[PDB]
Amino acid sequence: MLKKNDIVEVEIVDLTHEGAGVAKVDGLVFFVENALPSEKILMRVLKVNKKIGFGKVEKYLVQSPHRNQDLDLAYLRSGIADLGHLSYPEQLKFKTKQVKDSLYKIAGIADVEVAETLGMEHPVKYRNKAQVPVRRVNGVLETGFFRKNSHNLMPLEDFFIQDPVIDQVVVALRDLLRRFDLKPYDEKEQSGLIRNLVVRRGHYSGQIMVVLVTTRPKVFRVDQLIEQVIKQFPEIVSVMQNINDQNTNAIFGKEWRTLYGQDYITDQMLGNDFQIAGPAFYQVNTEMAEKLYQTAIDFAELKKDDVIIDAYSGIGTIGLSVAKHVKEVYGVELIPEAVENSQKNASLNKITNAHYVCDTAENAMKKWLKEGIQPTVILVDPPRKGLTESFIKASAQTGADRIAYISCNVATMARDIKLYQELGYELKKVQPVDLFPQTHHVQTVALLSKLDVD
RNA sequence: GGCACGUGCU
Ligand SMILES: Nc1ncnc2c1ncn2[C@@H]1O[C@H](CSCC[C@H](N)C(=O)O)[C@@H](O)[C@H]1O
Ligand SMILES: [Zn+2]
Repeated sequence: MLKKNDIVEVEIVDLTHEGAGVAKVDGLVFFVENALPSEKILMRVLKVNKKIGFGKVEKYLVQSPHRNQDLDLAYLRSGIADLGHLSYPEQLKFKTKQVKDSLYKIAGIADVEVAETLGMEHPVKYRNKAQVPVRRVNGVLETGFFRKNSHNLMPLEDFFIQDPVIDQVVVALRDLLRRFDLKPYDEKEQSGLIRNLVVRRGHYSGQIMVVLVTTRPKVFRVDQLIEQVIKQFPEIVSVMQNINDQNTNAIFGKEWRTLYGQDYITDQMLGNDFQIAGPAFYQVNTEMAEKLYQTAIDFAELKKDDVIIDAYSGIGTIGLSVAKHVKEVYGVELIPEAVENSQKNASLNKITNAHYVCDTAENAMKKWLKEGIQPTVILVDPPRKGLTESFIKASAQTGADRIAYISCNVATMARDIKLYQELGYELKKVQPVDLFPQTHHVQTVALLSKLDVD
C-alpha cells in the first residue's frame, strides 16, 4: 500500500483553511505543512489514515513564486504565524477566496459580492496581548512559544506580530524572574512555580497589565520584583496573579489576585474609554478591530430611534460606541468580569441607555423576546462555534430588520446565514477584515436584512 | 489530526 515513512513526489494543488498544503497520493488527500499551491515536493509520509493526511516536505523541487523565504518567519510558522510563509498580498486573496467558497459551498450563495479582504497597511507588530509559557531549558528559565500540538519550548524574544513594547516587558520579566530565583514550571515532573506570562498593553493608552500564572499562591519576594518592573516600565498599572494548580493545557485556572495597582487597564476604542480585566476579552488588533466595528456600525445604518442588541458584548466596546447615537442598547456577555467592565464602561462614558446582562446569548434573547423589547438591529459577535439555532430563531422572532454578523469563522457564519435566509433575511453585504495578519484566522462582517431597500 | 450539529466542512 503506502507506508508510514515513504518519500514520494507530489504536486501541491490547494490550501486548507489552516494553511496546509493539499496533495493527492494513490487515492488519498494529504495535508502537508509548509507547502504552497503550485509547488512540487518530495513528501515524507508521517501518518496514513483512510481517507486523509499527513506529510512533511523532504525537498522542494519547485517553490511558489509567492513563498516568503524569511528564515525568521519559518521558525515562527508553527506556533505564531501560520501563514507567514505566504506573501501578504496572497494571504488577503486567500482569505477573500475562503469567504466566497464558504458562502457558496455551505449556504448556496453566489449572487452577493464579497469585498476584497481589507488588509492592514503594516501587517506586523500588531498584537496588544502576549501569552508566553515559561519553562526550564538547560537549568535556565526561558520564555518563548510552543508549536502546534507540542509542549517543547521554542525560545524567542522577537515575536514578529506583537507590540514590540510587550516583547521588551516579557524579556525584562524573564530576566527578573531569574534574578529572583523563581523556579519555572515543568510539565513532566509537575514541579516549579511560574507557568506563564500574559501581558496586555493598551494600543492607544499604553497602559500595561502583567499576569503571572503560577502553580501556588506564595511567590517569594514578588513585591520587590514588582517594584523593579514598575521602575523600568512606569506604564504598568496592574500586576495580577492567576493560580493554576492543575496539569492541563489551559493557561488560566479559576483564582485571580491583584498583586499591584488596579485589576484592569484602560484603553481607547472609537474615542471612548474602556476598562479591561485580565480574564475579559479584548481584540488583540486594536487598529483593525476599529475598522471592523466601524464597518458593522455603517452596515447597520443606525439612527436616533434604533434599538440595538449587542450580543456577545464583551466589555461593551461595540454597544457603548454607538449608544449615544441610538435610543437603547441591550447587550449580553457570559464572562462576569467583562459584564462588570461593560457596566463600569457605560458609567465611565456617561451612557445612560445601555442594559447589559450576564448570560448566554441564546437565553438572554429568549428573555428579551418574552419581555417585549423591540430591537431594530441585532449585532452579534460570537466565538468560532457561531450562533445556536435557538438564538437565530429567537432573534428573528423580534422582527428586527437588520442583522450585523461579525464572525471569526466562515464555516459557522455560512451555516448561520443559511438559516437566517430560510427565516426571510437576505444576505446584503460582506466585508472581510484582516484582524490577524500572518495567521489563518479570517474575520468577516455580514449584513443580513429583510428590507428590499436594505 | 482538527472542527461543526457517525457523515458534513477543513
Ligand atoms: N454563549 C455566550 N453568550 C454570551 N457571550 C459569550 C458566549 N460564548 C462566548 N461569549 C463571550 O462572547 C465574546 C466573544 S468575542 C466578542 C466580544 C466583543 N463584542 C468585542 O468584540 O469586544 C467573548 O466576550 C466571550 O467570552
Ligand atoms: Zn479557526
